[PDB]
Amino acid sequence: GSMAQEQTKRGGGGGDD
Amino acid sequence: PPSGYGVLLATHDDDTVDVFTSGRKMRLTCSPNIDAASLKKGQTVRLNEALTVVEAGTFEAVGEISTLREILADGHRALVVGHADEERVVWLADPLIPRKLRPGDSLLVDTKAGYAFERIPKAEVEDLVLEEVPDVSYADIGGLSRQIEQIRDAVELPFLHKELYREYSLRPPKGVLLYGPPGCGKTLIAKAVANSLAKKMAEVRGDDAHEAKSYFLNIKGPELLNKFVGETERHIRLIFQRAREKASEGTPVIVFFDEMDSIFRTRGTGVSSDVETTVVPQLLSEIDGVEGLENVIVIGASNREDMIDPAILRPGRLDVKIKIERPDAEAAQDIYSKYLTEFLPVHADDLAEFDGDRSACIKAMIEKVVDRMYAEIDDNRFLEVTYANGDKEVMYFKDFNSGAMIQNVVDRAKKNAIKSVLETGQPGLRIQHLLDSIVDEFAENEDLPNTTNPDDWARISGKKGERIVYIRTLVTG
Amino acid sequence: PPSGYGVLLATHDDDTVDVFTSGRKMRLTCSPNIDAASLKKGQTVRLNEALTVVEAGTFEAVGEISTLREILADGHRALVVGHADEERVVWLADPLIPRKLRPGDSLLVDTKAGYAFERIPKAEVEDLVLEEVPDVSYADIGGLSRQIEQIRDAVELPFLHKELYREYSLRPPKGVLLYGPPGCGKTLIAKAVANSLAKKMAEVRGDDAHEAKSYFLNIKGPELLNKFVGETERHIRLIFQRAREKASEGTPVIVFFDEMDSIFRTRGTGVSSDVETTVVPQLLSEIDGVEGLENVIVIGASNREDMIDPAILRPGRLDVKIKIERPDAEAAQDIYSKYLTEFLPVHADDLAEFDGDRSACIKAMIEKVVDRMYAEIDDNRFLEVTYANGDKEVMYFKDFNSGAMIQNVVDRAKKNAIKSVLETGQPGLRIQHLLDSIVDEFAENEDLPNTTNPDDWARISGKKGERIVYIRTLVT
Ligand SMILES: Nc1ncnc2c1ncn2[C@@H]1O[C@H](COP(=O)(O)OP(=O)(O)OP(=O)(O)O)[C@@H](O)[C@H]1O
Ligand SMILES: Nc1ncnc2c1ncn2[C@@H]1O[C@H](COP(=O)(O)OP(=O)(O)OP(=O)(O)O)[C@@H](O)[C@H]1O
Ligand SMILES: [Mg+2]
Ligand SMILES: [Mg+2]
Repeated sequence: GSMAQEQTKRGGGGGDD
Repeated sequence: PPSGYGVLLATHDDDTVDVFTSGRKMRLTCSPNIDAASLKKGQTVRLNEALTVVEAGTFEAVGEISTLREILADGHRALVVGHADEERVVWLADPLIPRKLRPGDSLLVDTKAGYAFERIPKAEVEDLVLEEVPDVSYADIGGLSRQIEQIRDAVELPFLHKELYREYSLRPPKGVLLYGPPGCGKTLIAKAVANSLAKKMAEVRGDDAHEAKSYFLNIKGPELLNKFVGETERHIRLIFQRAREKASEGTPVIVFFDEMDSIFRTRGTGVSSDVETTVVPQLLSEIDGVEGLENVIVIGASNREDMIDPAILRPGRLDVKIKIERPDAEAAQDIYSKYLTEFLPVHADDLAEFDGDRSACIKAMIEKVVDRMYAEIDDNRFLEVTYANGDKEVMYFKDFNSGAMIQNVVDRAKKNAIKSVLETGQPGLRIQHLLDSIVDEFAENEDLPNTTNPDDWARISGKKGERIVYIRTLVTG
Repeated sequence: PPSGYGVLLATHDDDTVDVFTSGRKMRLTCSPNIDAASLKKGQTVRLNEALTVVEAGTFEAVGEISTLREILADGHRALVVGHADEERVVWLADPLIPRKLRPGDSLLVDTKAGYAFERIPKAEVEDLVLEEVPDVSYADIGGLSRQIEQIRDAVELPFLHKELYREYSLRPPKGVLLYGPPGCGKTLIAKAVANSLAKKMAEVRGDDAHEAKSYFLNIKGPELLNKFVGETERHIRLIFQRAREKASEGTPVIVFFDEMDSIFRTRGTGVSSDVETTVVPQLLSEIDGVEGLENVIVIGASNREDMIDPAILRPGRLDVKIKIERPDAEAAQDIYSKYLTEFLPVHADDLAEFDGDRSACIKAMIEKVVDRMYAEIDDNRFLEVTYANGDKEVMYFKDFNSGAMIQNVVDRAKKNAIKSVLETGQPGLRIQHLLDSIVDEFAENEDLPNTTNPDDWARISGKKGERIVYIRTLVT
């Protein structure tokens, strides 16, 4: 059970004005 | 006479300047009452109904804070990001051309005009590194006179005498490694150094309050670990950049890596974990890299120096090695004197033998307790170590003394004295209480040893020359 | 005095110019003072309440920046994507229609006007690492002459004689590796080559410091690793694009990777994370691929030669693998000469025997101290390396020596001299101080080795044929 790091993936957001 | 406000953009030789007003750039002249040459870029100026400059004000505005990315080559513009990942190029104001601007620092900017008026320092703040100033000083530490002198020469001496070092062309040390057995006292020296630095920053220079807190950035081993790829390196770079920017000429900034042994293990060791092969290279690159530290001292305390990576222990990164040794009889006497002060209540019967002489009574009690701990009797026989040849070496409790153990003995004696006060009503402290505390502690530490224990082979087998193959607990009960 | 401003859009034969102003496009007449022939698209102009163009000006310098997406066929327009994934077709102004506006370039643009002007990325932060050029040159490095000759032949020589290389159809080496034990002087060469390159750029092209420093990049190691997937590879691609742009077949760009093992591995040694499994192929493609770096040199420094991926350690990528060995007696003498300068104060006791001849006295002291430290006496015995064969070997402190240790010894001697002059008042470094510093240093670095150390013992174990099973410190 070796500890492992992570890399996340962003999700686009919808913003107006 | 209603007078408006606008933002100055640039100056021209025609005594006329460009001002952003009402959302548009207008080229307008200056009234004779105000000098156009004295004006500066990014200045809030006053206007009127005839569109003429009448007054120039401070660089005060309300604007969004944008993270600085990079200054342009021409040195007048910088790239910043926004909340919506919006990148913009903005002219730097007069005060921002003052400490050097660095990436990752928030700048107050108005996107409509695109001017960064000032930099907000508290937006990029780290409270984890800051540590509360301890009360412990050098006078509160005993039995380590040589180590204290060595660390003083390593840290305080170069900054007190800078002209002589410049004359001899000598640079201050770029790292100190305090190492040793558990309980012998390493955090205490760090507290004393931090307190001395706090005093130097408070009274010698007199800058302001909280300035002492700013120096001596303290971080523990596990604190740097994060759950991501290439995030601990970001912390290392940020803390080293903060230390570099805060330090000045003759100004010492000390970074303490307490519990150095757990983190920064030797690369290639440890099947379960692999964070070392990333954290250690960053530290090796930050210290003694292509661009080196100027006035930064890195202090590392570790109970397992052997476990630390060999690349960081070499000279140039950790130059001054200070080993803390277990106290001897004189060191034990000094440590006891550091705790059994004259302000502790003494029983009248205790002072009877010396006609109320508190100092002599305390000195005699300290001598008695030191003799009791440093007597080779069947009571103090702790373990026997048998090597391959079969010879047995008897190790007593004296070989396992520590300042923490002495403090615990004193505290247990005080607790027993208070119990006696509550039960029998007789106030004061008794030497027999100290003797009973000694017996209790040495009986309690009987079950600690195991088949193999650390911190003893490296100091025993070297002189003996024989590998330790068995350790036996001595007479029980 | 009150005069407006606007943005030029296009010109006509009617002595009329289209100007965008106040959020609207108009057509206006130029004043007789200004000639419409010299006007270019995107130039900023000054207006008035009479709405007449009076004077042209430089292009806009600030605003939002938008990554370029593609270049249209006509060449006067290009598609660019905004920050929030909005795409617009915008004209290309005069300065962009120098280096081609290649796709993938965040162009400075005005959305309302619809015109482009400039660009840049975050890889420049690497250039910010070397804000101060080190002053150490090749004259300050001692004990290494063949290595300095090789590193000069790899970098300075190809650009010193272009015609000879062209005649022999020989290209400059694509990459250089420097490897050796810690403290042997890899970073010294790494910063000396950068100093030399900065001097060359200052003396040849221009006296500006920023442009001279712009030709050396300092990676610092794991700085490339990022939180999000595919961003570190993009950073590497941007770095190599920046490197290829500055090259002109006569100006080298040196990208220095420090601690090569940090980000490069054998793609299987990664246990906790395998980011290198994606990072390595990107760099391999960047170095050699369908399109190859013509005039870019990559210099890597590491302490673990074998741990690097075999693909990187290949001819055609890392052509010359310079090995830096631990100093011998001659190298120690050279280092001491480089450190014990003639101008250091010296006690009159030392000068009494040599009639005050500072140089001869210092040379004699250096020889005496190097002889003292390079002595095979029982007091210098450090470790006993054993093997399965049984050929026990006694190692001395001289074996574990480096320039860093010599510098530390000199610093300790200087500290002892300063303490002596503070306490007693007689200045001058003494010979006995160096001997005391040597023995104190060898005592301080005694209990360093761990149970097993693959640092430099692997080579000796391979030489003897058997593996190490036990080592002990032989002191007292
Ligand atoms: N002169 C002294 N020498 C040793 N210990 C002392 C001395 N004076 C006081 N002590 C006490 O010893 C205790 C332990 O000290 P310290 O916390 O420095 O050990 P440590 O270095 O943290 O050990 P480790 O690093 O192995 O945990 C302290 O609580 C302190 O009160
Ligand atoms: N001729 C020399 N050979 C080796 N070291 C030298 C020499 N002259 C001076 N030194 C000193 O040695 C120190 C270490 O050199 P350097 O920084 O190049 O090693 P390094 O690349 O950091 O090693 P590693 O990367 O393995 O830690 C320098 O601070 C320098 O002052
Ligand atoms: Mg501690
Ligand atoms: Mg190095």
